[PDB]
Amino acid sequence: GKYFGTDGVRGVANSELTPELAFKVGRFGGYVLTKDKQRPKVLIGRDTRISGHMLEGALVAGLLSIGAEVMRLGVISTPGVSYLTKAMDAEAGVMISASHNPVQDNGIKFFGGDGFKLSDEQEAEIERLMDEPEDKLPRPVGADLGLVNDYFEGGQKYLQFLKQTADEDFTGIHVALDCANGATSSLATHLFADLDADVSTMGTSPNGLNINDGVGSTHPEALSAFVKEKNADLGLAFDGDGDRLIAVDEKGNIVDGDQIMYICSKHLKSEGRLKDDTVVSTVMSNLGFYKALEKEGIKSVQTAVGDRYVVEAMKKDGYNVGGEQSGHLIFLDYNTTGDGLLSAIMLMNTLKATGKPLSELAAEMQKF
Amino acid sequence: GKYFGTDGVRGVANSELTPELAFKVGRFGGYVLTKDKQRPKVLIGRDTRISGHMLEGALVAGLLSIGAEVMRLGVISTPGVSYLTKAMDAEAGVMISASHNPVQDNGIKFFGGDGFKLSDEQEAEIERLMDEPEDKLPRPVGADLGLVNDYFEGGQKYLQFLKQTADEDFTGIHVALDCANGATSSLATHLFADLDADVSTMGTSPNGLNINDGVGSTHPEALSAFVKEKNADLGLAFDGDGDRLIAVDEKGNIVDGDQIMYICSKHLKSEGRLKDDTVVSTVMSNLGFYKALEKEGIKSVQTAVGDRYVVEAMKKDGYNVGGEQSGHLIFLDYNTTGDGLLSAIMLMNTLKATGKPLSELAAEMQKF
Amino acid sequence: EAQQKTIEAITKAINYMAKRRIGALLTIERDTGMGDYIETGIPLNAKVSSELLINIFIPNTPLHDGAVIMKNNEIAAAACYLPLSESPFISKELGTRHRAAVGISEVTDSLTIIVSEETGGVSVAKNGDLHRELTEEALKEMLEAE
Amino acid sequence: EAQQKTIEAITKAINYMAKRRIGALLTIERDTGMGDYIETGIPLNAKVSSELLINIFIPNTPLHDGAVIMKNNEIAAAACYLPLSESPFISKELGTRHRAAVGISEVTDSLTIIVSEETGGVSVAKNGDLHRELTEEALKEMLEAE
Repeated sequence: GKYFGTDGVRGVANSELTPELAFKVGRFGGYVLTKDKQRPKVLIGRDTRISGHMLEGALVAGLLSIGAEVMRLGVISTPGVSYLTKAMDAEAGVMISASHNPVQDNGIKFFGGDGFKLSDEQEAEIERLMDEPEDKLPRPVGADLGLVNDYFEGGQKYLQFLKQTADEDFTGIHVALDCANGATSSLATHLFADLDADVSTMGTSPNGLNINDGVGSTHPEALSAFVKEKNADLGLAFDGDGDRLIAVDEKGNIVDGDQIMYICSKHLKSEGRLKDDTVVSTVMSNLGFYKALEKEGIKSVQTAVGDRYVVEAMKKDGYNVGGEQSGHLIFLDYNTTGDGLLSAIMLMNTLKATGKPLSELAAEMQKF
Repeated sequence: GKYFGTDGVRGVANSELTPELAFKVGRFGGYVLTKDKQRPKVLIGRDTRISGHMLEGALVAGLLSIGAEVMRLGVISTPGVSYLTKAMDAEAGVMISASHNPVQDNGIKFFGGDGFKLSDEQEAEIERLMDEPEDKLPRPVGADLGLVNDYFEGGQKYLQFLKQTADEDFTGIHVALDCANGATSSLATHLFADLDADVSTMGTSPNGLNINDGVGSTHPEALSAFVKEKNADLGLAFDGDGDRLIAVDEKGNIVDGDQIMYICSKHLKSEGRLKDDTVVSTVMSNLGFYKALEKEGIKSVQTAVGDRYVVEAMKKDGYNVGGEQSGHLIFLDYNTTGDGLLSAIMLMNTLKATGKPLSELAAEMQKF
Repeated sequence: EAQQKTIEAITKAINYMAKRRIGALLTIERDTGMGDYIETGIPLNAKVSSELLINIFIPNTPLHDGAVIMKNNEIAAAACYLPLSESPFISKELGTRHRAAVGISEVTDSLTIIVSEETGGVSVAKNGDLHRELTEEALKEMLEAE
Repeated sequence: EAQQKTIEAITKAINYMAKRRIGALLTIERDTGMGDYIETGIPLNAKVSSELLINIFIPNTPLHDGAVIMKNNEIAAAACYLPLSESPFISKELGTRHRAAVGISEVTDSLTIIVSEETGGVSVAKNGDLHRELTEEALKEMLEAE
């Protein structure tokens, strides 16, 4: 039928997104991606949803049944998957998460060898085999079975990668972190701590049931209070899978995705790194966003909502920066999808490089 | 239909024992055991079989889909399962292994809260539900879902239980080990080395593909020549899951289940711990085994082939010792099914308490 | 302040072992300087993290056989030996570690947690009074007091 | 001086593991400051003792999964993560932890000791050169130079 929506397959876990389905997914999809070498290499990550253990097990079961070599990542942000699947020449990757949705909902996402969403042609063949009521696919036996070697260490190869994308270390900057009790919990805290930043944490205590509960990129009022409480220079708010980012300035005010798109792409033009000095965005982007873009000599391309069209824009013409008012910011110089922490480090680069506090940089664009 | 034979459900992995079936086992087998509390405690252990990972995933996906609390054990012998299930008051345990069979075969086996095979009443209902083509069993959602917390340290728990059963450490004894490249590999080598003994390892190098390949209790010939090679005092040959024991004496001769049973039950009657001075065995045992029993004044009772009957007779009458020719031996003072290392510990108790070489202790039994 | 960490790690360490029935003997120093009881166990001086505690009480190791001592917010020493108490109010069928936990609070202003290696129930020992079968919130409320 | 202890602590700890076939991995900083590899494990800052190093690697625990780091005569951190080397001189027999031991001596003036969880063979890695199947005196002499 229609299994692959925008953010892959979704449904509340067990009752809708069943483990039986999640097995059909990796057994049929692994076959779709097995067509090259008889031993593909799919690596699998997940957030902290307590249903994430159910589907991960059921997923890997399918992958092992068509001979695919499976590397378990464990808990890692969706941007980490995309970075690893591409930086390991692995044939695909899977992220069991349902970004910012309640703990009860979960979802399977698919990336290709390059780190983008699977070709619509492959997703088609996946639902094709899900419609035939006869599991007539090959069933390897003995040595021909799949193979699983855990790679829980990918957490820090993705961490090492973000470390270098810090133009320098953020010494003398106090930041308050809300990671939505999600994948970014243990990752983000080490990152800014080893970057010698004064880190102050909240929502960094996940337990498979509290994810995206009054915290994260959708519920910013907790951080906002917190940032003023500890008088931290800023607040960063990732979401459950770490692809969005919502900032909170020292006054406590919110800094949505348009404003962060402005702050970073403005600072990028000052380093000659903004390709052709243009930024892709969405219809959802506020009017004053585009008003202060021209004030800085930055052109703009508008696309429809959904980051499959913002990425398609940055694809055909080689643009550097795109994103949404949601906070989902893509920096195609470093990663292939929306990255919360990469978005966060670019913001920290602007904060350290100009000395200015975040309220001031965000006041250049006037919201309508 | 007929899923549950003697050693539970078995078949060659992926082809017969499909991951689809192992999921249906843990979902219905979990619901039968769920009749008491709403969150039962099912642990799970496996041998080194490459199929073991794929099955372990499909099973746990079923266990979390009815709300059962799962504790994965990694690689541990079927004795360790039985010991832990009862020692942690868990409602059941699971073993993914197919003992001494070739590598391409695997199986699922079940144990009750007491540490014995699931009652044939429960196994009936499990099979009853595998025939209704409607999955009308509940589908818990949200926090009602299953939970998972690994217990890979359960190894040394059972290992701590084995260490105490040594009358003393075996200082001054050179012992060779044949682990069949199975669940006993990482376990046994810790055991006797912590008990201060000269250890010589073979078949202690599994790779998910080399289980019971020219090694183990079923092919002791490799250990026969290795014992003479390192001129060991004896050699122990566990099988895949670590439930049988086949000893080899310093002469290189094989020492089967009936010679082990005699050697140990005589030492126990000496220590008086032999209950009622009787032993249980199967029709398969050798005639002279009974003649040598008579010569030491040890009564005996006989039962059918297969160990679910060896355990049935020790049960009603309260008997201490019982085994098979297979090297499958049960000490009901200590464990509830056949332990290979625990039989080995009792044999070393004999060798140290008496000081005789193993060839001499075995000669008391004259095979016809 | 620095009291929310090290308390978080203790609760996560205790809830870990109580689900797995690993014998756990944990003494925390308060006013009674227990210097004479630290020198009987393996010196550590290690900063407290939930992972180090779980590794200390593992079934058979050199360090499991005893108690973990908690001066400052550091792990002073491990495998330390405490006095038994022989008070009649110890239900027999347990003890060994339970006897040595109430026995070290009889002498000191300290606070001792235990996880019974037979059942997994979390105990606590202050001034010679033992409280069996503590809940999770109960241990946190209790520790937040310290 | 203070060097005989902490070396006597390592030897008796490694010989502990070699008899039992437990995979170990211990790196000894000298001149190359390994800060960017100590902030990757579970920090401890503990005092070196035989029994503590034993508990660190026990077949499967939190702290087992990685590499012990030794700055000063202190256990700087555990569960540390090292870069692999992808050198063709690593016998394809082994790897994972031997692949990182040589991989961390390629960048640093450090010294790594390895216990192979397949055989029990003590190895050692300094400036990209690894040496398999080392003896007890041959581990004692190698460490007396440091």
